[PDB]
Amino acid sequence: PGDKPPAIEDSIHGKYAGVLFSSASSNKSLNKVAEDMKYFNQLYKESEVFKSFLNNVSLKRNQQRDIISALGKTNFNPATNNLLETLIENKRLDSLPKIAEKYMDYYRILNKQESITIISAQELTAAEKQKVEQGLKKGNANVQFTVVYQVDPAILGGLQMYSGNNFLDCSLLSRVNKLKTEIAKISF
Amino acid sequence: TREEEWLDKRTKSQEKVYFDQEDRKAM
Amino acid sequence: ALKGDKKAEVLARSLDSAIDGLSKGYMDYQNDPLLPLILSSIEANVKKITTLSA
Amino acid sequence: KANGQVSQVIGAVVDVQFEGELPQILNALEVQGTQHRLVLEVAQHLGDSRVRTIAMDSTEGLVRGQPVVDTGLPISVPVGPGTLGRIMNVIGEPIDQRGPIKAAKLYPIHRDAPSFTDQATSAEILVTGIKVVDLLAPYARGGKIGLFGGAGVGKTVLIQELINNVAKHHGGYSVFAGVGERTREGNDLYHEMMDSKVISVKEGESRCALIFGQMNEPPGARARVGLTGLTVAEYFRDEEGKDVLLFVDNIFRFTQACSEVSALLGRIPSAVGYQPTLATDLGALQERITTTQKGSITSVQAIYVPADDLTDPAPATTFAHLDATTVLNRGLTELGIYPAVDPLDSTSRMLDPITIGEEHYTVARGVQKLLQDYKSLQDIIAILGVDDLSEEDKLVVARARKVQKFLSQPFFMSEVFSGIPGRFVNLKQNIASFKALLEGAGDEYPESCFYMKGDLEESLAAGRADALKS
Amino acid sequence: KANGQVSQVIGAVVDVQFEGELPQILNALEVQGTQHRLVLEVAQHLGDSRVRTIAMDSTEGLVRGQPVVDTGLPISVPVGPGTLGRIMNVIGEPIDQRGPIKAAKLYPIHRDAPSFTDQATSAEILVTGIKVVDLLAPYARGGKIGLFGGAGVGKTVLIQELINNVAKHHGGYSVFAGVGERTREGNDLYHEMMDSKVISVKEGESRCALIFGQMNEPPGARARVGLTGLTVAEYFRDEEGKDVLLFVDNIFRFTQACSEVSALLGRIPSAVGYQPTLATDLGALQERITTTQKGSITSVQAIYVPADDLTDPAPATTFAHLDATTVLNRGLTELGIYPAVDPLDST
Amino acid sequence: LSTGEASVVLAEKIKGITQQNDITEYGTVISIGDGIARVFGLTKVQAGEMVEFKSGIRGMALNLETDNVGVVVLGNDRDIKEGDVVKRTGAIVDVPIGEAMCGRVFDALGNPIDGLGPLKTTQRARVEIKAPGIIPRQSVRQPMQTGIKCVDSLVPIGRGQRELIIGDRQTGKTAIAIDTILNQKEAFNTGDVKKQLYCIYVAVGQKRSTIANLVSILKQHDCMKFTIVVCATASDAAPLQFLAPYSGCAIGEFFRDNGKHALIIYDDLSKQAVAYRQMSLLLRRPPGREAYPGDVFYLHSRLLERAAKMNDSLGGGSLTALPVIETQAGDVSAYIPTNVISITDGQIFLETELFYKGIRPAINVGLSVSRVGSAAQIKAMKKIAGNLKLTLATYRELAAFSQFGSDLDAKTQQQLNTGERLVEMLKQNQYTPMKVEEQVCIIFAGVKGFLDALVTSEVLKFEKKFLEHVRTNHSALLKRIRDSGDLSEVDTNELNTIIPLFIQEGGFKLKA
Amino acid sequence: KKLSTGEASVVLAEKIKGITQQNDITEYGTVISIGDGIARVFGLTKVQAGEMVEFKSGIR
Amino acid sequence: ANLKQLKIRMKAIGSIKKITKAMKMVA
Ligand SMILES: Nc1ncnc2c1ncn2[C@@H]1O[C@H](COP(=O)(O)OP(=O)(O)OP(=O)(O)O)[C@@H](O)[C@H]1O
Ligand SMILES: Nc1ncnc2c1ncn2[C@@H]1O[C@H](COP(=O)(O)OP(=O)(O)O)[C@@H](O)[C@H]1O
Ligand SMILES: Nc1ncnc2c1ncn2[C@@H]1O[C@H](COP(=O)(O)OP(=O)(O)O)[C@@H](O)[C@H]1O
Ligand SMILES: [Mg+2]
Ligand SMILES: [Mg+2]
Ligand SMILES: [Mg+2]
Repeated sequence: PGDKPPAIEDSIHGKYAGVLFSSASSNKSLNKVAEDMKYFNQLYKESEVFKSFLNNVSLKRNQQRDIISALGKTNFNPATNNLLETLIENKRLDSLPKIAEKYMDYYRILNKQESITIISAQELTAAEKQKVEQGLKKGNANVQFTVVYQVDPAILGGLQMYSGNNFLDCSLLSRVNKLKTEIAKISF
Repeated sequence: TREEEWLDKRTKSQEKVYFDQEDRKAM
Repeated sequence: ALKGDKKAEVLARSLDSAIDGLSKGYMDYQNDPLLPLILSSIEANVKKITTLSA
Repeated sequence: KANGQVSQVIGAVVDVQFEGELPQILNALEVQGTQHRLVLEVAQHLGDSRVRTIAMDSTEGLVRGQPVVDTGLPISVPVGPGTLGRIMNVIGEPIDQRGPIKAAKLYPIHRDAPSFTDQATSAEILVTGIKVVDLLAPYARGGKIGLFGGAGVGKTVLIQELINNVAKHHGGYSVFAGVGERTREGNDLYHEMMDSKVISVKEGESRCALIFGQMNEPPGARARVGLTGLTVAEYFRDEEGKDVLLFVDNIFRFTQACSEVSALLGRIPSAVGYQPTLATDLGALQERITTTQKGSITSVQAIYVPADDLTDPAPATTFAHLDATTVLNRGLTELGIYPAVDPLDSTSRMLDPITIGEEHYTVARGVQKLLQDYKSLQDIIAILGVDDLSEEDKLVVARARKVQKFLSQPFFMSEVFSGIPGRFVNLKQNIASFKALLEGAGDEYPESCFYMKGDLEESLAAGRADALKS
Repeated sequence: KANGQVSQVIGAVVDVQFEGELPQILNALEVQGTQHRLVLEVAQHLGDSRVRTIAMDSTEGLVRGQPVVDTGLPISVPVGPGTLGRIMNVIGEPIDQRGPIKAAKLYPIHRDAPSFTDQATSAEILVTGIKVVDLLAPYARGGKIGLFGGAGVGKTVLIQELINNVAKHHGGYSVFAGVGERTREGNDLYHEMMDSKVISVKEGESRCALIFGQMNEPPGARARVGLTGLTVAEYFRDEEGKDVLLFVDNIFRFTQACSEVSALLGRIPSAVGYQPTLATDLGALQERITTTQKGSITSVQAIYVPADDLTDPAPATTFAHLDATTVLNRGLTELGIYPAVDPLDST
Repeated sequence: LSTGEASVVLAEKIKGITQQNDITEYGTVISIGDGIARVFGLTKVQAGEMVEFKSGIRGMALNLETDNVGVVVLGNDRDIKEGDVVKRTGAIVDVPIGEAMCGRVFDALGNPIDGLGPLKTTQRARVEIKAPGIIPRQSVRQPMQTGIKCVDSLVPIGRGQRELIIGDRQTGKTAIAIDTILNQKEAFNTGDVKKQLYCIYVAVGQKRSTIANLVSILKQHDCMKFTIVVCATASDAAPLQFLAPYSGCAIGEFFRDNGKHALIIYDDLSKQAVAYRQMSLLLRRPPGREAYPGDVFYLHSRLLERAAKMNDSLGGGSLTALPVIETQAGDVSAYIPTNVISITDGQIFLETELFYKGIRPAINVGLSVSRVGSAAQIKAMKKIAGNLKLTLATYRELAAFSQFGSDLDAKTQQQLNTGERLVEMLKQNQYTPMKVEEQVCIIFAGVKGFLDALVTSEVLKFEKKFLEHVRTNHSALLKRIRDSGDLSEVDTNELNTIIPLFIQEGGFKLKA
Repeated sequence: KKLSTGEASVVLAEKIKGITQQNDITEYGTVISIGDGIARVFGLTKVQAGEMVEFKSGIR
Repeated sequence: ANLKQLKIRMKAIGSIKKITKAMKMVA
C-alpha cells in the first residue's frame, strides 16, 4: 500500500512502529510481523518474568541479547528480529511492549472490517433489528461490517451510531432541543 | 520617593522666574 | 408528547425516520411527528384568534 | 502537483510532511485548499522528510493532511515601477484594491549582501531642512540613518516630515516599508501621499513605493515583509544606478517578531528572551542595505526603544550598523521643544572636520559644549538659583536655553497639532544662525523669541514686533 | 474493593493504578494498610488508567503497589450545628478530642461559585471600633476584607481584636480557618475562646466554628483546609440564612501550598516560580466567598506579603477580589504606631 | 400589524425549521488535567475548531500534533474522564451578534447570565477575524464625548481611536469608563443617530459581586439599554478570559460594519495574559520572558488593531477601544504595559499621589497624549483647549518655587494662582458626567482668568451654580454652542460679560 | 527519555532491513537535521574536534 | 526593583551631598 503507515508520529513507540510497518510492508509481508508482535503482547501479559525482563534497564546489552535468543530465533519475521537487536543497542528494550501494541494499531487500521455500535433507549425487537441491518447495509452496500448493541442512553426513542471513528445522530432528543430553541428565538 | 523630580522642578522653576524678569528688561 | 398517553406513534415514527437517516449519508427530520404535532396546536390557536378585526 | 502535506499546526508554526525532494531552506510553499493564499517559508530540516515552517497568514482553518505545493524558490515578490505608488502585501498581493501589480520579473527576497571589494562607500551631505539635524547630526546620502525613539515621542511624525522634505523633488525613486506599526498610520500616510501628489492613480507617476506589515499581520509576515520592501529598493538600485530613498518604519518589530516564534522553533531564550540569532538575523538585513557600484540606497530606518531602555540587545546592536544616529529624548517633549532630538546622544559618522567644513564642525561642538555646561549647572541652580551664579555662568545658562529653545522647529506635519505652518531651513542659514548665537548675537533679546523659529532673522523680527505691540 | 494500586510516591504526590472505572477528578481516594488514614484527591488522568493525586497527610510509609479504594465522591466534610464549637481537620476529622461530630449531611468541599443572578450588594458599614480603620478603610458587613502584612507586623493581633470586638457581639454563627500557621495560636485561641464564654461544651452554645490547617500539616492540606471551613460557612449562608463571620487566617499559604505541589504535578513554573493556575485556583476559592440572597458572609482574610514585596503575583491578584483593604507597613511599627495601618495604601 | 397577521407569520416561521446531521469524527481523550485535554485521533480537525465533550461542554482544538490533539476545556472539567468521547462540531469559535445584545449580560462564550430569558438572535460572527485593511479605514474626525472635563479638553478621544486607561489599583480606572457610558445616554435618548454610541463592557477576571454592582448602576441611570456586558470572572476557565475580549470585539464589529458606532471597553488585560500564559504553560509550550508566551504581543495587537473608523463606502461605522491596564507599583517599564502603550494611540496615566491629594480624576496630563489631538475636538473646544494646555504647563513648573518662597513676582503670583483655578476646575466627582457645551463655558472662564477672583475652595461650587444659572436664563446660547459646535464672536462677548457679572451677583468669597 | 536525534527514519530503516551497508561510515557522514545554521551529521567517525569538513555542495 | 529608577535617585542624592558639601566649605 505504498510502504506508508496509516499515521506518522514522533513518539518513541510510534517511531519504531512506523518504521517497522513501512519496512515490513515494503518487501512482501505485513501479517507475519503482526503475528510476531502479537505474540509478545500475549506473552508480556501472561508471563510475569518476561515483563520484568523488558522493564529491566540496568541489564547489560550482551546479557539482554542472550536472553532474547533463548526465547526464540525462529517463527519471528526477520523484521522483528532486527527490531529487537536495535532496541538492545539503543537501550529501548523497555519500550518493547508499547511498540508491539502500537504496531498492531496500524495493522488494525489496514483491516477493512469495522464495528458499528447502535445506541437506542427502547429495546430493539428482533424484527426491528433486521430493519436496522438493511438500512446500514443499503447505506454502505460496499463494505462488510459487524454490528454491536448497547442500550443505556438518556435520550428516548433516539438512534445514535458509532462506526469506528464516525458519529451520526438520528436521536429524537436532538430534534426536541432543536425545536425548543428555535421557537424561543422567533423574535416575534 | 522621587528626589530627581524635586531637583528637576526646582531647576526649571527658578530659571523660569529668573529669566522671566530678564525678559522684561530685555524687552 | 414525551409522556405517555399515545406516545407509541411518536417513537414508532421516530424509528422509521431514524433508519431513513442511517440509510442516507445525512439525517433530516422530514417525517418526525414532533413538528406536525406542534403545528397542529399552533394552527388551532391561530384559527381561534383569527376571528375579525373588531 | 502537491508533494507536501500538513502534519502539525500549533499557533503560527506549521510542519509539512514531504515524500521526496525536500525543499531548500527559505523556499516558499503554497498550501492548497485555503480560503486565502498561505505561504510557508522553510526554516529547518528536522529529519525523516520533515520541515518546520512559519505561517504568513492566520493558521485558523487549516487541516492536517492538506496538500502543500513546492515552488522550488523562496518567496518571490513583484518588482519594478509597477509597485511604485501601490501598497503591497508580504507575499506580494496588492491590498490597495487597485488591481493586479504589473512586474517585468520576480526577484527573490533572499540574497547575499554585496561583497566588500565592490562596496564603494561615499559621503555626501543631505539637506533635510531640519536645522537641529543638519547641524549636530548631518546625514550622509547612501548611508544608514537611525531614529531611536520610545512610545509616543514623535518619530512617526518625523519620518513623515523627512518624506515631505526629502522624498519629493528626488530624481530617483523611493521605497516605504512599514513593519509592525499600527494600520491607522498607514491609511493616513496613503491619503497624505495622495493629497500631496506623492502618489497618484495615473500611470507613469507616483515615484514612491509603499510596503506595509502592520500589526494586523501575524508573526512571520512582519519579520519578512521588511525583506519585501528591501527587494524593491534593490531592484531600483542594481537595474538602475538611481539613488533610492528607503524609509523604513520601526524595525524593532522585526527582531521582536522573530522572538515571538523563536520559542516555538526550539531555540533557547536569550538574556532578555530574544532569539540567540538576533545578531545574525539582524546582520543579514543591515548588510544588504548599503551602497554599491551599481547604485546607492539612503535608508531612513527608525528603531523603537521599548520602555526607553537603550540597553536592550536589539537597538544596542543596531548602533554599530548605522552611519548617522538620531536619538529622541522624552525630556525635550515635556519642555515643548520639537523635534525632540537629543543633541548629546545623537551622533553622525559625517561629523568629522575633514569630511565637512571646519566651520560646520566648530559650530556643532560649540553648541554641544554649551549645552553640556548648562546641564551641569542645573544641580547648583536647583538649590542656589541662577542669581547666585557668576556673570560667566549666567551667560552660559542664558545662551544655552536660547539655543536649546531655538532647536525647536515647526514642520508641515505638525501643523494639525500646533497650528503654525511648517518651515524649511537651509544648511547655510542653519550654520549661520547658530554660529551667531554662539557669539552672542541674540543674547540681548528675550529667550521667548528663540522658540519654534526657522532662522535667527525670523526670531529677531518677531521680537521687535512684540515690542511695538506693547 | 480496592481497585487502585499505588504506582509511584513522590513527596506529597501519589499516583494510583486502577483496573477500570477511573474516579472522576477531585474525587477522594483512601489508601489501605496505613494508620492515620490518607486521603487523595484526583487531579489529573495521566492515561493508561493512571491518575495523579495530592496527599493530605504525610506520605511516609507508602509502598508502591499498595491497594487504594475509590470512594467515588470528593472529600465530604460534616457540616451543621455539630461543627459549632468543634475543631475539624482538612478532611473533616475532629482533632479536639471531643468525640464524633453530629452533622445532618456531608457536603463536598468542591462546589461551583454562586451564579450572577444570586448576588446581593449589602452595602452596610461594619463598625469595628478602630478609628484608623473606620476612618480610612471602613469595613462593610457582608463584604470581603483583606489584611496585607509582612512577617510579624500585627496581622494576627489585628485578627484577635476583630474577634473580640465583632465576633463576640455578633449574633449569627462564625467560622475560623487557619492555614499554615503556628499551632500554638490555635491552642491559645481555643482556650481563650472558652474562657471568654464565646464557646462552651454545652450543646446549643458556641456560635462559632474552628478550622485549623496549621503548618504541621503537609502540602495539599493547607491548600484545601480553606475549602473545608468555607463549606461550613456556605451551609450557614444558604441553609441557616443568618449572618456569618468567616475569619480566615493568612491565605498566602494556600497559594504557596499549590506552588509547592505544582512542580511535582508537572506544571511549568510561573514568572517567579508560582503555579500557572494561581489566578484560576484562587479565583474559584474567592468567587465562592461572596454574599447572596440567602445570607451574608463577612470575610476577614489575612494576606502574607512574601519578602514585603507587594508586587508579588500572589498578593497582587488578591486585591482585585477584595472590597475593603488594609495594608500594614513595617515602617510604622518601627515608630511604635499600632495598628501599623497605611492610610494611603488601605483602599 | 394585526395580531392575527403576526401569529400566522409566527406559525409559518416555526414550520420552516431545518435540521441536518452528518457524520462527525470523534476522538478519545488520552489525558485531562488543569483544563487541558489530550485527544487521540480526531484527525482532519481544524485549528481553533469547536469540539463538544460527553457532558456537553465545548472545547477549542488549539494544538494539532501528529500524535494527539491538545484541546482546552471551555468550562468546568470535573466530569471529564479518560477515554471520554469528543465530538467535533465543524465550525470555528463564534458568538451571537445583533441589536438584541444590548441590555443583557453575557459570558465569554456569549450565553446570557442575567436569567431574564433566552437570547433572540440569528446572526453569529466568528470571534477571531482578520482586521480591516488600510483602505477600508478612515481618518478619525468625530469626537467621542466621555463627559469628563480633563479628558474632553486635554486628551480628546475621537471615535475610531484607541486610548489606554492605565493606572494602579483603586485609581479610578473603572470610574472613567462608567462616566463615559453615562455621558452617551443623553445622545441615545435624543434622535441623533450620528452621535449614538453603543457601549460594550468586557469584564475579565473580576469578582461577580463587583460586576453585579456595575450593572445596577447602569440600570439606576437607565444606561443599560445600550450597554453590553461580557463577563469572564476569575472562576471562569482561562480560555474564557482569553476569548472574552475577542468575543466582545466581534459584537462591536457588527455595529462597525453596519455604519454604526460602538464603544468596547476591555478591562485589565494583564489578567488576560495570566490566563493566556496559564493556557499556554499548561499546553507544555516553551515560555518566554516573565513566563509569558512569545506571541503575547501579537495577542493584544491583533485585538486592538480591529478598532478602526470605517470609510463611508462601508457605512462610515467606527469602533472605539478603551483597554485598561493595572500596574503593580506604577512601573510602566514592565513588559506588558510597554507593549500595550506602543499599540494604542493614546494613554491616560493615573497617579496615586494626585488621587489622595484631592485631584480626582487623578489624571497626569504631562504624560497623557493622543494622536488624533485637536482633530476630534469641536471648533469651540480647540480654541479654548489650546491655551488651557499652555497655562497648565507653566503652573507645574512654578510648583517647586512655591516651596522656595521668600518672594513672588506679581505675574508669577497670577500664573501660580491661575493654574490653581484650572486644577480645581478640572476636578470632577464620580458618576457625574458633564455635557460638552457646559464644559466649554466653565473651561472658558478658567483660561480667561475670571476664576482668579473667587477663592479656590469656592470654584467647584461656582461651577454647579453657574451652569444651572445658564441653563435657565440663557438657553439659546447653549443651543448655538451645541448645534453649530463653534464659539462665535457674539457668544464670546455675551459669555465674557456674564461670567464676571454672575460672580459679583452670587454670594461667593471674592477675596483672592 | 524522550527521543534521540540519531534515531532517524533513514538509519532505523536500514537496521530493520538487515543490510549492513553504511557507505563508508568512516570519513563520511549523512546530514540528519538542519536548523539555525547547525546541521547534525550521522556517522563521520574519526573526525577530530574543531576539524574542517566539506559538504556535498562544497561549503566548509 | 527597577534598578534604573534606583540608580537615578542615588545619583540625585550624590549631587545634593556634593553641592551640600561644597556650600559647607563656603560657609
Ligand atoms: N473621581 C472620583 N471621585 C470621587 N470618588 C472616587 C472617584 N474615583 C473613585 N472614587 C472612589 O474609589 C473607589 C473605586 O475606585 P475605582 O473602581 O474607580 O478604581 P479601579 O482602578 O477601577 O479599581 P479596581 O482595579 O479594583 O477595579 C471607590 O471607593 C470610589 O468612590
Ligand atoms: N514634533 C511633533 N510634531 C507634531 N506632533 C507631535 C510631535 N511630537 C509629538 N507629537 C505628538 O506625538 C504624538 C504622536 O506620536 P507618534 O509620532 O505617532 O509616535 P510613533 O512614531 O511611535 O507612532 C501626537 O499626540 C502628537 O500630539
Ligand atoms: N496593637 C499592638 N500594639 C503594640 N504592639 C503590638 C501590637 N500588635 C503587635 N505588636 C507586636 O507585633 C508583633 C507582630 O504581630 P503579629 O500579629 O503576631 O504578626 P504575624 O502576622 O507575623 O503573626 C506582636 O508579636 C506583637 O509583639
Ligand atoms: Mg511609530
Ligand atoms: Mg500572624
Ligand atoms: Mg477597575
